[PDB]
Amino acid sequence: YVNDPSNYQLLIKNLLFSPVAFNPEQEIVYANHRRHSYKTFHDRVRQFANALTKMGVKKGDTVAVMDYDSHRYLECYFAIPMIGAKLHMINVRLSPEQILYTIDHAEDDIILIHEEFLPILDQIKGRIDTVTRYVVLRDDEECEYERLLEQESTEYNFPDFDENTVATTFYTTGTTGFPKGVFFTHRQLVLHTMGILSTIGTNASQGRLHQGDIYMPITPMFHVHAWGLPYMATMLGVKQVYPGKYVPDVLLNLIEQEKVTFSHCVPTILHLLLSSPKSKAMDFSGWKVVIGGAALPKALCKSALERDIDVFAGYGMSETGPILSIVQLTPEQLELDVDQQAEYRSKTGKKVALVEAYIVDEDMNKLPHDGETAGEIVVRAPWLTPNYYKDNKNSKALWRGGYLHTGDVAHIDDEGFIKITDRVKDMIKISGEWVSSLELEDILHQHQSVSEVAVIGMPHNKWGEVPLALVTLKEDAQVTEKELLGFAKDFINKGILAREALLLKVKIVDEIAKTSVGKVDKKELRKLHL
Amino acid sequence: YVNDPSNYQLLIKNLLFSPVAFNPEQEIVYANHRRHSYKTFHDRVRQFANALTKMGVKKGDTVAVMDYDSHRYLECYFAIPMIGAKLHMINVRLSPEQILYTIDHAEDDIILIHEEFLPILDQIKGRIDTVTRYVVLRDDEECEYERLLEQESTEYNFPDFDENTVATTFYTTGTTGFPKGVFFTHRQLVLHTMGILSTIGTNASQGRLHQGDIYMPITPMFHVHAWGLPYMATMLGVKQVYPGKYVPDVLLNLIEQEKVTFSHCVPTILHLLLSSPKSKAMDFSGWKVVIGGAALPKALCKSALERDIDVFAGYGMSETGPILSIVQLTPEQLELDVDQQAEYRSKTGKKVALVEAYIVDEDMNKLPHDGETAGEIVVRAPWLTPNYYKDNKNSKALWRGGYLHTGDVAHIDDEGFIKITDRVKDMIKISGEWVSSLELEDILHQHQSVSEVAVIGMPHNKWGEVPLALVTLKEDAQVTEKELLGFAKDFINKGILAREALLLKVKIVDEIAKTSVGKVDKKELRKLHL
Amino acid sequence: YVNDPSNYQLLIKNLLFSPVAFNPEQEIVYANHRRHSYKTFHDRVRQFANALTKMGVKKGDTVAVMDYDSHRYLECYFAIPMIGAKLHMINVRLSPEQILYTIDHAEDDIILIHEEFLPILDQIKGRIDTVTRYVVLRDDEECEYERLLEQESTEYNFPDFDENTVATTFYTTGTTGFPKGVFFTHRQLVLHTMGILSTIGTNASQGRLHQGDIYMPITPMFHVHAWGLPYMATMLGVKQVYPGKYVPDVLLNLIEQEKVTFSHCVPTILHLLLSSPKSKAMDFSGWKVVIGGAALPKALCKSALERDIDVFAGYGMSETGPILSIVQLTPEQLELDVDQQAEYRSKTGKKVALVEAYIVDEDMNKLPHDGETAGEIVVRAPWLTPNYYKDNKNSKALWRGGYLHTGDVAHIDDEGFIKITDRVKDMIKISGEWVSSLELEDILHQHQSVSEVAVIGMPHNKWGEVPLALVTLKEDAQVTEKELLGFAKDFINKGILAREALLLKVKIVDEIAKTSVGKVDKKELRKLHL
Ligand SMILES: Nc1ncnc2c1ncn2[C@@H]1O[C@H](COP(=O)(O)OP(=O)(O)OP(=O)(O)O)[C@@H](O)[C@H]1O
Ligand SMILES: Nc1ncnc2c1ncn2[C@@H]1O[C@H](COP(=O)(O)OP(=O)(O)OP(=O)(O)O)[C@@H](O)[C@H]1O
Ligand SMILES: Nc1ncnc2c1ncn2[C@@H]1O[C@H](COP(=O)(O)OP(=O)(O)OP(=O)(O)O)[C@@H](O)[C@H]1O
Repeated sequence: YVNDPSNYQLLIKNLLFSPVAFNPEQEIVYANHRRHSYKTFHDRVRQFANALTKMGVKKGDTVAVMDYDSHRYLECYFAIPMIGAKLHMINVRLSPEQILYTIDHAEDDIILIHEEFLPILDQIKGRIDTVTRYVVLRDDEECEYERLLEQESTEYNFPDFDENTVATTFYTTGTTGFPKGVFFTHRQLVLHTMGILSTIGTNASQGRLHQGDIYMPITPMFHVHAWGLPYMATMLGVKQVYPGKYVPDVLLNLIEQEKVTFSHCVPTILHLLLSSPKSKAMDFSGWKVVIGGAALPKALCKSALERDIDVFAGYGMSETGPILSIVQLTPEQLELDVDQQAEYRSKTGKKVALVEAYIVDEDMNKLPHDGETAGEIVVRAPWLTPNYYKDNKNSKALWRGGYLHTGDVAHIDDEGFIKITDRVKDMIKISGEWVSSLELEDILHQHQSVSEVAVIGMPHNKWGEVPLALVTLKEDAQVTEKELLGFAKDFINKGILAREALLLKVKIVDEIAKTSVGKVDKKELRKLHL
Repeated sequence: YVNDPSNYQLLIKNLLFSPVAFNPEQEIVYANHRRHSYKTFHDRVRQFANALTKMGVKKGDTVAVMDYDSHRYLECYFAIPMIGAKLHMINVRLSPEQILYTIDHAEDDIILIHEEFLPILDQIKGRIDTVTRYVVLRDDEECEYERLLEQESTEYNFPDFDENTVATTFYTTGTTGFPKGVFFTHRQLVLHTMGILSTIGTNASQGRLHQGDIYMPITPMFHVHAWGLPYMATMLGVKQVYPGKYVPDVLLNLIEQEKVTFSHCVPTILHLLLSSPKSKAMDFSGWKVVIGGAALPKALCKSALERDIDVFAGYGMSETGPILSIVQLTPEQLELDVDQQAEYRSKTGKKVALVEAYIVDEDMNKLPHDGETAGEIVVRAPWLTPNYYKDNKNSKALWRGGYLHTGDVAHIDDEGFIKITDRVKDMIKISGEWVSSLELEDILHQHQSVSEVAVIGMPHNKWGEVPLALVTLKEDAQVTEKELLGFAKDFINKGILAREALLLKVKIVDEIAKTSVGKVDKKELRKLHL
Repeated sequence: YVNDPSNYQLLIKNLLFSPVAFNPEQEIVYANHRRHSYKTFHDRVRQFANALTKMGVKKGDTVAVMDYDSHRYLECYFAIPMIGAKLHMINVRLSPEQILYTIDHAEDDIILIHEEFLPILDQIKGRIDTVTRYVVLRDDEECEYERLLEQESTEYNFPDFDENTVATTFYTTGTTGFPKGVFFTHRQLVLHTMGILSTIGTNASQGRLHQGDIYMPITPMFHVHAWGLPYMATMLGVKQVYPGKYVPDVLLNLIEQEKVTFSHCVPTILHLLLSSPKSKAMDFSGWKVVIGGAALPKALCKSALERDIDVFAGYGMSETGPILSIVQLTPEQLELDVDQQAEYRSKTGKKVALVEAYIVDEDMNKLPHDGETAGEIVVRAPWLTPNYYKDNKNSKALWRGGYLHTGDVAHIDDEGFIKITDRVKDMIKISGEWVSSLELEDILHQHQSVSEVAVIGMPHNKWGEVPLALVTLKEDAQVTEKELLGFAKDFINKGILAREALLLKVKIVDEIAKTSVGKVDKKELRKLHL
């Protein structure tokens, strides 16, 4: 690659070595395990580049990582792409067969794997063909990664290549029959970092990430680049605490002891942290979790705002950066009380710098932002995957009409607030309308005798795709289908016929099929019952 | 231009229509003249695009602007580049012959000119060949720009082109025999905006620009893109106040009445504002001027910090964005008293996100950042001009060794603070060393009987390029050359022989040649005396 | 595609419409189901092209077929490639998960499927994404293919395209973790047809295919193009009988009634046909089966030659045409008695026209054709797959050293006879030598008390990869491991130490893991026991 120095390329090494701030005595902390400064972190990154080069890793190669959140994962975020290789982030919560599929599909050359994921490997290792080396990672001195790093020099000259070289890849299960692979370039990751820093860095006084913060992730580093936050923290040169495996007591201790002020997580882990007993005597009033990944419920938001936590939501997916929108509150909206707060903070948010985000219908017509007209969200941004790796027909559907299709159904306010209402697939196509299964499920779950409910589409010749319910009861709880029907038929203010209560078809089921991720399997649910 | 929607191009229209924040009721204020909201501003930008298209302006064309800071200049910053044309910003403080040269060199098609610069035009209009239309701008209803805009529609579909299309150009006098033309692309301006927003937006608590600020420029909009601040303010959607022609009373009233909180200026105007009588009864403790363009003196910095002004310096040039470095203070450095503050705040600063900035010697060897070793600053950044327009030999010297040569001589601290010490040309090459003329000039001007001094290089056969002084005395003030020599020879702690006092050669001169910009002409000074 | 008529392209349509012989009253017979002449067959091929075009099938598309051997499969062999589409032949003996994988990997647009394979589909249909139409095939009038064909015209102008356009694809399980996809072009299939017709057509008086023969396949049409024989039969214009689903009574009746004279099959089906009772009163002395796919055993060859059957073997794989070599006997070798005959006829054969076929060692050195030195067979021919579809690392290993690696271990005679001795993977790497597991297995199975044996590689620190046995006993049969050891240790004339009897390690096991194809799983066998 011959480059003229005038033609600036946006590479991840510029992110590491041309930061917003660099303090060589700031520290990276791994749990109660290890602790070292930013000068050691830079040295270790160069050593890791030396070690990878010694193993025969080249510019086009793929190195796969399977570990928890640690300093080693942070070093892989930089060293692998800076040598020109491609970081394949393995989703360890998939089943072994899916994991084997993604390793075969990506064609990894080396696998870095934690010792306590060696049992998943034991049952798929006979079928792996492309992998020449396995490096076992441990939390003590017996780590093979530490031994590899120790015998290398702290010197390395990182190459210059085109900014459009692929940097990372990971696989998303979604709604297809096999996992799909997304990928991003150096330019896209660099631009995601600066775009989000421009958006949440400039907020007047709520929900801002700045150079005085202390960062600790609580959302996996293999999911969406950990929302890109490990890159933005490094760019800001702030203290970074890595908890390892998520255990609520350990997490609460790390927050108290290392004085964490910025995190991301998902509603389940936040509920676990707040409902822990050890959390009752803890000061939380300097902490700023952003909750992405699932809809933040208003009840959880309210419970968190009474502990003085600056909780807010964000939106994104595997195909999109991940960040597309965040909730940011004006000085007047900060004057409201906890209920009007909890309403705003639970929204999907407003779109970030350099994002388009229209709501459209099935034929790609743009719907008004009136506050109630719903449609599918389609986006244009500087950091979207152009297609699925090694895939054509699914890629065409991803980018239909010149926009990226998120698969989520929402309405937008006239002031720009986005409220996701359901999924495109999950929408019931009764008669001629589209009711959301989410609101009906939420109504039914409000019952004092219900633990879970799913809503699916059964058919009808007269009203087409019509609603149906599965309900699961609690300890020694028995409420019939007809009673549930009446309870639902109570409510008012809905569409269709009357307010949609003649097709509820509620059924009580011991269990609802759930994936390995813990999300109810709507595909198998509609396979079994019909 | 055919683009696939996947391939995202970084254009200025995305800056206008994909902001960090958009409030359609936020306002743009022109002095006491006009006031309208952001919704009117977007409408006017589309109208201006319609009007330019009607005049035959095409993608490659050049529109030249000659006005003060106003809303019209802000509209030209967006409309001209968004149609694909090139905005040539005319430096109205140059002499008429230089202005004529730059108009001929750039080959402008249309000229927008304020009525009170029509006398400069009257004497160069006979020699302009390429210009087909002159639009006269006025501060009342008789403006030709307002009439052109009124008869257009508020609708316009802005094209998509390559991100490497040139957006702006302007000319810098510098050290050559004619002005040199620099140019920037859409990608470079967009990246300058996000890089600076990432740097100064994320500061913990001092010197930050955010979405709650009110912006008013006090540095010309034709100089360096006004430090890029008009783009960053628009991106943040904050209130923007344009003062027009700089008069200190009007400026102080605008600060008081519109509640301005962020500005940029140069030391002379700041001294005028602080030394005004009307400024004695004014609250200044929410104002954050950044002083670039010349070295901020410690005495001015101290006088400003006792009025509670958040004053800080920044560094950049016509060839470089303009921003390369800014002073940003840590929470501990904010605990210091006004003297240790005034020391830090007057430094050139630390480099911003995505900037390299080495100090080097004459043969391109990198000098240590020990705190006192000086050398020329050379930089790499995403927003540097690749060459001078229509120029080859000077362009080769600009990028010698694969780095951009700034022409400034500085040392860097081990913590990253840059202190500019002099110019490369102005360095005295006595014997084998390089003394700075700036420190000697500063010493000599400390005298209670001196109004100004210049230091230049006279020659010597024995000590080569040796120092020489020109001094100008005050009202009825007479101090001989020998007395000045003794006064200088007093001081201690310097290099060369003894502490360099045998070649001072001080001469008293009624005047020192000054350019139209007001900067002492070192070239003519060394032409006259030798 | 613009072609000059001078530049002749080798396309499959030339095979159909420029044959060696065309008799429009010759007939295609499907079992006891249907019967029509070659003029109807050409008309139906044009109708099928019309129907496929009406469904939106284009030049690059993929149509997948899942049926038994019938006239419809023969029509798919021509119509799909002649329109420029790609025929994906689905292996219905794979498990449903593998079938689903190959459908996803190939990205089929339409699926033609027989009604009695609809239960495999029912359990993978929820996970198929790319398929827009399913055409159900039946053996009566209710076939959807017949209905589609009836409403089309018998006219169609077939395009001219490049001869290097892909025509067919199918997937082979082999030794990797997922099935691999091979593909062939029009040129390759045409050249395979003429090369084999040149080889076996010109034989003096044994084992020749000519224009007076009657052809009936007994090896699946989805396996290797049915050894390319359906193309060669059509080219010769001979009568073609398709039996449908292989049932020995039906097959014997078809041979007797339609007077079949040329077939291909595998040893198991031939053993079933010869050992049937209905076969005892059948004249077989005009029939010429070629046995490929597995090694033809000498005992089966001898039993077939006493019924006066012209039995001979052939060699090929999914990656190679399939044909690479056939046994062809000289007039002197036809004078030998049934034992010396059965020896020659069971060999792998000699290579066919335009085939290279060297035996090599692990470092790609060419071994002598002395008659006993063994090595891996590597080939060059006009009809080999250049790589695996969507695959890089496995493709590199397929073509290592500039030759295609078959994975089989054989020695070659000085007269050119090839005798395959084992697989490359199955070779035991004891000490420094390579014994074949096949000869040891054959010895052990000779025991009067054994039903099956497998030999695998257990390890040893002293002799490296050393032999091990699994044995299964017959009805109420019990012979210990030590007795088996002694029985084996009897024999003489072998290598290593003594004659290799100290590491036999025989174990009696109720069952030996078998794949869905019925081939013993050596991979799982070495996974379980070690
Ligand atoms: N703030 C939010 N509110 C509501 N839904 C959200 C929010 N953030 C993310 N989501 C949902 O999670 C999706 C993120 O995409 P992702 O890559 O994680 O797919 P996925 O986790 O693999 O889905 P699945 O488990 O079904 O296979 C979004 O498309 C959206 O459906
Ligand atoms: N904070 C600062 N401290 C010291 N010098 C500075 C600072 N900022 C800018 N400068 C000086 O002003 C220069 C900016 O470049 P610029 O485009 O303005 O050239 P110029 O104004 O046309 O020079 P001239 O008047 O001599 O022709 C810098 O190279 C540097 O010399
Ligand atoms: N005449 C023959 N003698 C011995 N072995 C043969 C003969 N013909 C074919 N074979 C074997 O069958 C192989 C043909 O390749 P093929 O495409 O059928 O792989 P496969 O059937 O899918 O193997 P597997 O079941 O293990 O997955 C040859 O490589 C060879 O091992």
